[PDB]
Amino acid sequence: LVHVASVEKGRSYEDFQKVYNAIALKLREDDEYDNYIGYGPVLVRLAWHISGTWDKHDNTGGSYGGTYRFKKEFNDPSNAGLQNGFKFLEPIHKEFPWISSGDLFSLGGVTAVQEMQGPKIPWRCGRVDTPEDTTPDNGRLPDADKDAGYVRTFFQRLNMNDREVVALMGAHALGKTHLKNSGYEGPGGAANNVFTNEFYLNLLNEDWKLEKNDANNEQWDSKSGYMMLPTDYSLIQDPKYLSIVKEYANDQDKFFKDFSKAFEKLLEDGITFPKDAPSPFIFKTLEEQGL
Ligand code: HEM
Repeated sequence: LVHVASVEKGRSYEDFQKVYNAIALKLREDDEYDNYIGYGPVLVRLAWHISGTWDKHDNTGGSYGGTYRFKKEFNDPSNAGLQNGFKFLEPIHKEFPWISSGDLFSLGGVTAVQEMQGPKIPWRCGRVDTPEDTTPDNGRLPDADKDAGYVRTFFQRLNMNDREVVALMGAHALGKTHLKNSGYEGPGGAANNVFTNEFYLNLLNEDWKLEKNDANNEQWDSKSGYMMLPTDYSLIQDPKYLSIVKEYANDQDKFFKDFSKAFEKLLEDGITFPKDAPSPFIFKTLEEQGL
């Protein structure tokens, strides 16, 4: 496969900035979801799960085809709970029927991070919806019950190296795990709907205790009321990953700069951009626009 980026016919920066402004205004408004966490966390988890099916060996999966819209990917056990992020974005797709599904699912993630006080993420338009038979089979998304060796081997299929993997995993400060979705339960820190380096600081400063939860799965619990997954806890058990965790814990700006670069790379894997294509757009936040 080659997947060439094609701009939605006739659309420019200001059209996309209107879809972003509409996702951000609805984030402001539906602030009660999941005990007042808001939809920001499930929207960046939707943007990474539609991108994480990519396989570098044959160019299949990835964000291009917007295939989550199909039953097979939608009903994938690893995608339980993302139906909430889909339902949120659906009125917005009726308001802007011209934007592709992959472009909308991925911009939902960019909007959520920037509106949660994260770094600016450059975003590129051009994904094209593809047929139901291009939909990737289930089982390409990662297990939580595993170690640092599995994590490194997994992220190599998306050719993400160590620093990219540690920066990307910093998004687990956001939101929480839910027992009925994944068999895990609990938050990862205090500020779980503001984007900060808190995941790293909690992983270095809490007194973590291994326990089984109500689903019979193990997780790392702390006195404070926080939890970490086995794969999260892996980042301080591996010596290469641990020097990077310490770097981000001492420097949130370096974390922002590296998360920005890696999240964009994750959203654009498997897509060729012609050089006639527009440069990546930097969207303004509501606040920047006075809205
Ligand atoms: C080895 C990698 C990863 C594994 C095994 C993993 C696993 C999980 C699991 C089990 C949950 C809880 C789901 C639930 O019960 O609702 C979760 C939540 C979440 N994940 Fe990951 N994750 C990984 C990588 C990432 C990456 C790379 C991102 C983002 C760049 C990400 C973002 C999120 C977000 C934001 C949540 C919170 C969702 C919410 O509050 O509803 N994860 N993850």
